[PDB]
Amino acid sequence: ARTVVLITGCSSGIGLHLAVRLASDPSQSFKVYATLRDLKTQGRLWEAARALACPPGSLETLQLDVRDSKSVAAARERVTEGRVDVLVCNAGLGLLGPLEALGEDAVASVLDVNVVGTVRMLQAFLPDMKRRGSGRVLVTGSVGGLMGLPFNDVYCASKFALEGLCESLAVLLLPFGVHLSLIECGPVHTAGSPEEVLDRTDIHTFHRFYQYLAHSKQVFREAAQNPEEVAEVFLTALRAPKPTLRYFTTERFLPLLRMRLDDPSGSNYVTAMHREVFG
Amino acid sequence: ARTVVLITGCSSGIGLHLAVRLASDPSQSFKVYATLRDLKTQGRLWEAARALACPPGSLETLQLDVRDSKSVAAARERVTEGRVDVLVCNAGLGLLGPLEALGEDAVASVLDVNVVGTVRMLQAFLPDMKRRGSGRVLVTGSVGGLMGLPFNDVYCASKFALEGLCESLAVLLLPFGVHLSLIECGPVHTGSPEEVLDRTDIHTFHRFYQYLAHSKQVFREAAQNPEEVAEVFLTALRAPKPTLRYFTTERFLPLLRMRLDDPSGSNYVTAMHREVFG
Repeated sequence: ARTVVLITGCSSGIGLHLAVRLASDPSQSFKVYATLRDLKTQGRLWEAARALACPPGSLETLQLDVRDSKSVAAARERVTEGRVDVLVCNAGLGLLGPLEALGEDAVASVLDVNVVGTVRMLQAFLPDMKRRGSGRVLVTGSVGGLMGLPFNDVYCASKFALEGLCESLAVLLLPFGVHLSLIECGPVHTAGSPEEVLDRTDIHTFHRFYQYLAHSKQVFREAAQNPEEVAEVFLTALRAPKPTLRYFTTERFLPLLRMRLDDPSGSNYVTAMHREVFG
Repeated sequence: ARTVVLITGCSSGIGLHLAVRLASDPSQSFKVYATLRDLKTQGRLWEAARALACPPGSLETLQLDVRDSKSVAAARERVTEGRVDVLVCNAGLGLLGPLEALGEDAVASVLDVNVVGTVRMLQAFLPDMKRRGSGRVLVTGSVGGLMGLPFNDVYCASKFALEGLCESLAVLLLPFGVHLSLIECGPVHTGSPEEVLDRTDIHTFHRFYQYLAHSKQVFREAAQNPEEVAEVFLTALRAPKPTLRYFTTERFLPLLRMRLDDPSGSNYVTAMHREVFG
């Protein structure tokens, strides 16, 4: 029997490369259901699958809207095997800019996808795992879920939310034999405008926004990992006989994380992060 | 010139007691706009204010529903002084139960109130503070925003989210002269079995009973008076160099340390499972 894996958000980046990595593994032990919001974006996926010689029946695509629990329920029912051994919740959205420049619609959508979308997935798939006494849930995390990042207030909110969600569930799921883990990524190199931002906020906040964006570019140049490397961490977690709640894909944000975790008042972190970003 | 304070969720609990504490302060330095979702619930607030002899004009009430940016905007227009010196984001919702037993609208509602509610408030009042170069934001946090609690999966997600929102903002607001702090509270003193059993498995149902039993006992041991919590808001409010996080109690600090000492989460999960379920 193959290990049946369902992965959300497979049109690009981590989900794309994880799907083809598992499907093309020399062992032939994985059957991957790769989900996508829009079927028209599936070409990159199929090209990658072809180039990696994924064997027949190792990779299937499904349409999946994580905002719609009927779409989630229909994806569950397409799993012909009647189980999911590994669930990877990876579909997510970013939102970058001054808080007072963000549309309420955009805030609500980022929450609905990143947080409520993950809830919907766990609601649909955890019951069969709990009754079976087995199953693995892997959640794409971020360094932005571990520490606050300026101009990513709502993004960090959504990723911090997953930390809380997963940790709460993990406490309960321990004796069920169902294992949940976050994969904490730093910057990843994958494949609204500045004018509206400036129109919705003060000229000085915009300058702070520019400075943040310049620091972030430099962080990416020093530290960006690719999706192939991140995929290997998902593999490590899914193979571990006794997985931990968090895996770190990189060691590079650990000095900052220590500053945060060694001063619960948050004073050391806020000053240090302010210095890191704005000099 | 008085310190102008606007507080959300003042019909009871922390918001009520903080409003009356500031309004009745012997210094008389606070002008308090206490806001409530429905003004028809304002009785206990005003009865408390009268029992503490809050002077005329120390306290006003406004209707403010944090779920609606039109209501937030209209409340902002009522602040006659044309500034808020202290914004207290306090209105919040709980949600308790098996994840798979929770309705989608309840989940959406907790996030909308606890997270987007605070976003709405900050969007309305932060711009004037940033361009004045002064202002204090105080936000009601929870031990549930600092560590995951079983059967509070969505509640904890919403309080963790607040932590991330506020921390991100604090980093940016540092040079603008605007200071943001979270007030981390323990529990505060302020569906049928068959229906829950229908929506989950027998083993989860049993763990839920156990968590409810343990929680009853933590509450007797540890629940705080809202007066104490309000007093910690005032401590933070008057701090010369305010920090990001204040704790209202020492009780949960051992569990928190154990969480912070092991980033892998292995120590916390096992320890919290033992605390709750034996």
